[PDB]
Amino acid sequence: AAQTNAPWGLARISSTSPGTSTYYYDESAGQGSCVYVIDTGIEASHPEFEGRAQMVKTYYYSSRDGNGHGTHCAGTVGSRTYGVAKKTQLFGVKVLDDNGSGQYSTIIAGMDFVASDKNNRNCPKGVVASLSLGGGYSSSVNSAAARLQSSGVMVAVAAGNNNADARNYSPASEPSVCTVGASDRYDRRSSFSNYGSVLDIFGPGTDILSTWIGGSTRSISGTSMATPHVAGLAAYLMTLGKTTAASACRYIADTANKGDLSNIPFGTVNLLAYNNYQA
Ligand SMILES: [Ca+2]
Repeated sequence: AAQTNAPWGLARISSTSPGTSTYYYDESAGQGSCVYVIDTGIEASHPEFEGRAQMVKTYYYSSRDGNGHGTHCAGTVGSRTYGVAKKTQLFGVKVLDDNGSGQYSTIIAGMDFVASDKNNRNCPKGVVASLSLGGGYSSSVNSAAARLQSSGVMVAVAAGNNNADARNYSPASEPSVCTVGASDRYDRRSSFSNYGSVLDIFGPGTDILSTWIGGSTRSISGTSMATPHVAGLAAYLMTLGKTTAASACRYIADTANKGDLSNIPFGTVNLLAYNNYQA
């Protein structure tokens, strides 16, 4: 399948090269997989989700995304225009209030929630979780990411936005999950991407068009926007049969565009997520 005049990041993760605007992907498109967006919530009523999205948890007084962040990230995963994995089932978990703030202990509670709940859902092709959030190093926050991953969920986490080595941030520094940095449409590291040997992979994160609340769209920027490209990609690769929840971060790295970003500091991977469909 081909989707012309696509947001640049969907074209990128289907290209070897920058500078084009079609998104090339196999039509199975994540059918039979499940992606949990653990964030401010998802405006499931957005027609771009077409009935595939459900809130299933909150730790606040409403499950609605009253911020926009969770809806943007979820759209990149799996909205019909703006998503990677256009036939995946989306499940929301609201661990952030309507300003973007979550206490750690609640974020932990969300995370163990997914390791349990996946067992209430129909996900024959595999389960992913997408965490576009974080704060300073915590062993506990990190332990809750290793548990979620260990429970057979592909876990994808934002490296962080301080232009700093990510080993000081959580859940990014955790080893066993898939820590995602960001890039721009000219294959530069985005100016705000944390870096450091704990990163596994980079994704489009600067000027990412996606869904927003009210039924609407916007372009925003962050390792948060990069993260759901890799989550959606992993859902897409499960569904096909290329990899598994426990093998997908390795698998994406093995198949990435290798050398191609500017400004990988020394010691940071220079790997860019790629679906290997067109070549
Ligand atoms: Ca890893």
